[PDB]
Amino acid sequence: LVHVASVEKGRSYEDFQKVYNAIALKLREDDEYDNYIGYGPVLVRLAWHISGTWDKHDNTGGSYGGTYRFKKEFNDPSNAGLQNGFKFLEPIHKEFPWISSGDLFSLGGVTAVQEMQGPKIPWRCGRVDTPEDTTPDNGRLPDADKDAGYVRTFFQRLNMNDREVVALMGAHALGKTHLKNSGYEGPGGAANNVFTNEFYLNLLNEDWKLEKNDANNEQWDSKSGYMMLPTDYSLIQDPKYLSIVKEYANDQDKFFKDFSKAFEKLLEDGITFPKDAPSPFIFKTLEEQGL
Ligand code: HEM
Repeated sequence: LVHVASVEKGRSYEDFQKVYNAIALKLREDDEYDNYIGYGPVLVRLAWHISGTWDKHDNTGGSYGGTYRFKKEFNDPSNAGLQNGFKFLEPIHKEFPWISSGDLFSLGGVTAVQEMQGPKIPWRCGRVDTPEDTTPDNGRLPDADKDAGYVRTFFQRLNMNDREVVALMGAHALGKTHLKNSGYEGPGGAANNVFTNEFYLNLLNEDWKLEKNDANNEQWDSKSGYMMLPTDYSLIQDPKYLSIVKEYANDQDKFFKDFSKAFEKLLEDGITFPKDAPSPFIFKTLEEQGL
């Protein structure tokens, strides 16, 4: 496969900035979801799960085809709970029927991070919806019950190296795990709907205790009321990953700069951009626009 980026016919920066402004205004408004966490966390988890099916060996999966819209990917056990992020974005797709599904699912993630006080993420338009038979089979998304060796081997299929993997995993400060979705339960820190380096600081400063939860799965619990997954806890058990965790814990700006670069790379894997294509757009936040 080659997947060439094609701009939605006739659309420019200001059209996309209107879809972003509409996702951000609805984030402001539906602030009660999941005990007042808001939809920001499930929207960046939707943007990474539609991108994480990519396989570098044959160019299949990835964000291009917007295939989550199909039953097979939608009903994938690893995608339980993302139906909430889909339902949120659906009125917005009726308001802007011209934007592709992959472009909308991925911009939902960019909007959520920037509106949660994260770094600016450059975003590129051009994904094209593809047929139901291009939909990737289930089982390409990662297990939580595993170690640092599995994590490194997994992220190599998306050719993400160590620093990219540690920066990307910093998004687990956001939101929480839910027992009925994944068999895990609990938050990862205090500020779980503001984007900060808190995941790293909690992983270095809490007194973590291994326990089984109500689903019979193990997780790392702390006195404070926080939890970490086995794969999260892996980042301080591996010596290469641990020097990077310490770097981000001492420097949130370096974390922002590296998360920005890696999240964009994750959203654009498997897509060729012609050089006639527009440069990546930097969207303004509501606040920047006075809205
Ligand atoms: C080895 C990698 C990863 C594994 C095994 C993993 C696993 C999980 C699991 C089990 C949950 C809880 C789901 C639930 O019960 O609702 C979760 C939540 C979440 N994940 Fe990951 N994750 C990984 C990588 C990432 C990456 C790379 C991102 C983002 C760049 C990400 C973002 C999120 C977000 C934001 C949540 C919170 C969702 C919410 O509050 O509803 N994860 N993850």
